[PDB]
Amino acid sequence: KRSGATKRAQDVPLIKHWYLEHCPPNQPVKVRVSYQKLLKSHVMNKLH
Amino acid sequence: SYNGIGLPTPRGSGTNGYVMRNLSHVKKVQDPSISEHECRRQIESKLLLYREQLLEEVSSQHSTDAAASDSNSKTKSLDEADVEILVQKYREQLLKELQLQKST
Amino acid sequence: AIPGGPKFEPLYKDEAPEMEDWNEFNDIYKLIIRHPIKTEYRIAFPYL
RNA sequence: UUUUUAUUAAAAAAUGGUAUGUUUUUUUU
Repeated sequence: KRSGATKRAQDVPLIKHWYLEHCPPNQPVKVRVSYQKLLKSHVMNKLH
Repeated sequence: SYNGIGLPTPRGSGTNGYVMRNLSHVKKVQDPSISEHECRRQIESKLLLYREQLLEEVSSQHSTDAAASDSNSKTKSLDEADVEILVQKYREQLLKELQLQKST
Repeated sequence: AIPGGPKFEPLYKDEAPEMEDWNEFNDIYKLIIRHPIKTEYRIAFPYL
């Protein structure tokens, strides 16, 4: 950009792209489920 | 929920879903020769029209020769004698087909 | 549900056999099977 | 004919278990 509007400190997720993308391979079941649940919450937020 | 496999939602059942692959699925001449004779007579007719074209060329040569003689339009070389030599060729090809039938 | 993505509730539970008939439309009798129609197709081209 | 991937949950109050109701004034003439 080089120009912006100074969002609030809590309006910066910093790891959203980690679960918006695909899950890395060879992960335990709980990590995969965590990725899926966070993606579900984001999708539900975006839908409404 | 995926390729027709699974339940709509895990809620309401004692399970968590989690479908798995089966891992044990077993994935396994011509009879009426009159056609050829008709084709032969038809190619004979094509040769007949070819020789009529040749006769027309000969008629053009005759017209040029007559024009040269006059110097010293378009005319026809033979109006009907070509039909007699045509009948001679008919006799010739009938002899050919007789010889071919005898050979077979 | 794409196997990497979220799972929700049906949002449409009206699929009971109230018609009680197969409509002689989707029957195997008059259908050419070449490749199975995966859900990726149903998500890529939802209207077809 | 070669390969797969899919993982619900989950704790607190009242019902529910030492009911409850009572209980001390400064003037007569």
